[PDB]
Amino acid sequence: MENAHTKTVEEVLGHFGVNESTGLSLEQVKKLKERWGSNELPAEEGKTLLELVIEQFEDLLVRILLLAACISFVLAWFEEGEETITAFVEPFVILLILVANAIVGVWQERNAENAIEALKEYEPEMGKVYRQDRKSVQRIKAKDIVPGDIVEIAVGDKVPADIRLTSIKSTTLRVDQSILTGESVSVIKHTDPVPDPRAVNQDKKNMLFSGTNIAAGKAMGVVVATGVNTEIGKIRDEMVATEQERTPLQQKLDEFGEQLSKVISLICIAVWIINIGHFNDPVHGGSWIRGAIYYFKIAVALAVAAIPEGLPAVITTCLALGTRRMAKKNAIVRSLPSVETLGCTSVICSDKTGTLTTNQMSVCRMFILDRVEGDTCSLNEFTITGSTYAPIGEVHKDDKPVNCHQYDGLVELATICALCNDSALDYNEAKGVYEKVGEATETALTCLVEKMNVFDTELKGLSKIERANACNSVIKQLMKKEFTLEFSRDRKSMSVYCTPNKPSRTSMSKMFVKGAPEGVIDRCTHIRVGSTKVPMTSGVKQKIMSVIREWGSGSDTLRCLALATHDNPLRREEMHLEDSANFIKYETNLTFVGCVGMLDPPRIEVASSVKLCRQAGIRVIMITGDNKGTAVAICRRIGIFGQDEDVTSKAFTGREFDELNPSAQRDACLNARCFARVEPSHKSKIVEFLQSFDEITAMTGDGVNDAPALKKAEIGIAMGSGTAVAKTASEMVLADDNFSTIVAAVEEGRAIYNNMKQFIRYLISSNVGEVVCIFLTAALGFPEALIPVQLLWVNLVTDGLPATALGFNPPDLDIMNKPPRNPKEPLISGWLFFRYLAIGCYVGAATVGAAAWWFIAADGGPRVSFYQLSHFLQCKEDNPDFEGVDCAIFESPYPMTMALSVLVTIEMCNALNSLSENQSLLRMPPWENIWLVGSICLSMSLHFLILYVEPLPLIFQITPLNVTQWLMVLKISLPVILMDETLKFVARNYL
Ligand SMILES: Nc1ncnc2c1ncn2[C@@H]1O[C@H](COP(=O)(O)OP(=O)(O)OP(=O)(O)O)[C@@H](O)[C@H]1O
Ligand SMILES: [K+]
Repeated sequence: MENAHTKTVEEVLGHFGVNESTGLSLEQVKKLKERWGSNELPAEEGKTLLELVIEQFEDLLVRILLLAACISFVLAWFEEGEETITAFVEPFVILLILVANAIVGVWQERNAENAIEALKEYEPEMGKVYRQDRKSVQRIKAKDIVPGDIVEIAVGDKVPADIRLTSIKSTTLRVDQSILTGESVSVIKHTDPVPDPRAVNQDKKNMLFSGTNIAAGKAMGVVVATGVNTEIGKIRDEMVATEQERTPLQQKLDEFGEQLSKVISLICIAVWIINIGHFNDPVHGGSWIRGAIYYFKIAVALAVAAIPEGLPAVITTCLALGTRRMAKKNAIVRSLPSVETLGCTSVICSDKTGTLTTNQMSVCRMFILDRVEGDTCSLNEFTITGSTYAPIGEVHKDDKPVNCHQYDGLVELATICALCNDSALDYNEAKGVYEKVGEATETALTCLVEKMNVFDTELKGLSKIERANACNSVIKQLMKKEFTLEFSRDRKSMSVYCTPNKPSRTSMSKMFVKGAPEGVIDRCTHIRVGSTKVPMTSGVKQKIMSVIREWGSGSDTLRCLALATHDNPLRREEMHLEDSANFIKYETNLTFVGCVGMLDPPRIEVASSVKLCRQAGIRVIMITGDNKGTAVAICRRIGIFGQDEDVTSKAFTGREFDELNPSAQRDACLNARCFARVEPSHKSKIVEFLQSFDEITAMTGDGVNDAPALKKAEIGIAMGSGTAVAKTASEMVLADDNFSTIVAAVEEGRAIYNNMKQFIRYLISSNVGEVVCIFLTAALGFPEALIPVQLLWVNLVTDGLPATALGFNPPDLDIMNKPPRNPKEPLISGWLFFRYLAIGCYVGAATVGAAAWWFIAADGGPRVSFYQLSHFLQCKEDNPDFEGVDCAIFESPYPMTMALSVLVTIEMCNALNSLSENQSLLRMPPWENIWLVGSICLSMSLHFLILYVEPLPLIFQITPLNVTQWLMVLKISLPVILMDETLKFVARNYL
């Protein structure tokens, strides 16, 4: 469509031929599925191989390998000599690094682009559509939405597509369009046409723009634009290009890469310097003037020896596969940096309802007025059985069954519960259970109405489906809900305006109210006794609150609601419904009717999870909107407070906290474990205090008003069943809403980072050894032990596999017995630095000695001397000192094979060392991580197949050595296990 905002609801519906009540059909969606494509934005993969090679700016070093060979081909034509077979073999070494560097960039990075998407794949963008599959609403993927679909939306929902509104269910619908327009205030919507065709998005008030979200209200509409056709889509410019802050770990790694890259010069400076064009030198020396390649090949070998080329691939694979493991544990990670932060968590601020509790609610208690004896009063108290959402149970008074219809107060009680309610029961025929639609708290009220049956409706002979709403339906037939004043967290109550269907001759409209007992009862000027109405006296008000306090603070820890009605409400025309802040003014002069209290038991594993946090040095703070008596009692039942613990300074209502002096407010955020009857402003305020203590805080939230605190906290954690707005503002989502999942995610974050410390200290260690190996060769003068072609293959394959498997090491048994990790924790400590040198110098010497062992001493090697080797460059037929000796053997695949096979076996040994940080292998056998053992074999087999498959050993300049020569490799390799084990023992039983 063109002008959808200008067209009428009937006109836009017509343009797609769709019914508002049944939506599109099965084939009609198929028809539009081919025309419009999905609702997805075509992020360009580009599959750009040709231009990825053009980008590839990562390795500066090996790019400098490109420059000396490329322009120098001027020499290839003018080359002085007849050499043919030995001519073009060497240039393959220089060029192959270039071709392979394309693979280093491409294969590793595209897998990272897939990682970011893999996080979204576990919880796909949803949207509520109406189609001919079901008469009720249907929840499908947002991408499966096509223009013409009927979409339903409510507070917290992300608008899945550009939508022309059709009907608004609440009194008002407000949308936060801040992502699309610059408007920071929610905009009010309607269903009328906007006749101006050139109107701006700010003025197209009958439209819902994709990417925006609903601040308040509920409504329906028809989709107009999807994909690129979306108002936001066409633009796709306001975006930055993946603008993110380096993690404290990647920074340390980037920093360690930038400091040492300058240290490359320290060794490189020492080499080039030499020429030092001799300012007093003879005229004729037989100088070898073609020597402008010696310092060049070494600098390239240094770079390949100093850079952990395999590190980013191992990191990306570790996080991604770790995240999936977390997602399996119902912790869905939206941001990869959060996994590092997660391990540092020092405070968890957890919501109570549904997170610490099970959110399976049932009303087991209720009361109404009985008699008013002057200033005192008696109550009719009742119990109610059945704890599920099944509409089956009995109502008792003094354990005797009762007819609820007899009590006029119970008839009103049930009426308020039926009417001031947005929820329903639904019988799941497949699972054979009753399920809730909407809030648990409200559905409990729904389920209560069925059990009360206050009009004595015949229920025998109704299906399971009919029994779900039957008594609720009866009350709705008598009393019509015209509009509702929605629940708000500031007044903590809700009201609905209702009128009888039968013309009454008298006003007879009412407002039925339910809410937190403290506030609602404060706004009651009268009490209902049966059908009579008498003024509320403080003696009566004290009685009501005492019982309510007793229900909430008992062992059942009842979530309580007070119920009341306004007998003389204002007319709809006299109320301003655009703002919830006005609603408390309209809910006053109320008549108190009764209270209910409902089970919401603690989760079973939460107590242990709270103990685990204590062991791990993680403070736990309960945060709730519920009553302080209820909150504290749960805190005792799950162990946040002791059974007998004095909580007078450890627990606060939002108001109490607000009334504290700043000094006392600071103490509260230091010592308090329970904040009750809070408003969304308190979470942010709490986070601000926690940050001033340098705490790293995990905060939970589900609602639109939780977004600021979720963003402000170091780890925002959104409920899986909560709003989309909250999820977008958070670093993690609890798929099951469970507090325990927070703790399990923290444990995983602690474990994943520990494994990363290993394969970082492991891959860097191999580089540290490779550097002193090249240094040993330059300083001791010896021939080339290892070539950059071997280092690259080792750092990508030989070291590549065990590093990844290192990411899968089992966590320490005490991993949750240690305090939170400081985010400023050094990646390598003083003693750990000694571990670098002790290992680095080992494999450095172990590879040079191995290459010089086959040379100087062996049965089957030529047996030169030290001076013959140190000066190998002087091996010429004219040098008096090189006399009766051959120069051909100085370049041989055998000594390099000894050095490489030693380097390989060393790393396979060092990998097993890296199974744990300080734990000896005797108690941490290599099979503790099976993937690690299988990693050694797959790489070693990759090292055998690099010899006995003819094309491989030729380009690698290696030859398979003898069985006798292979044993010498083990003689110098295995002892690295002994040295490292000694270095483990020393810290353990000494440091
Ligand atoms: N649908 C509702 N209608 C009326 N009153 C409600 C409704 N839902 C909750 N309330 C009440 O007012 C209080 C405010 O609820 P709020 O959402 O802020 O916290 P909570 O519902 O107790 O959950 P949490 O433990 O996550 O804070 C509740 O404790 C309850 O007494
Ligand atoms: K945050």
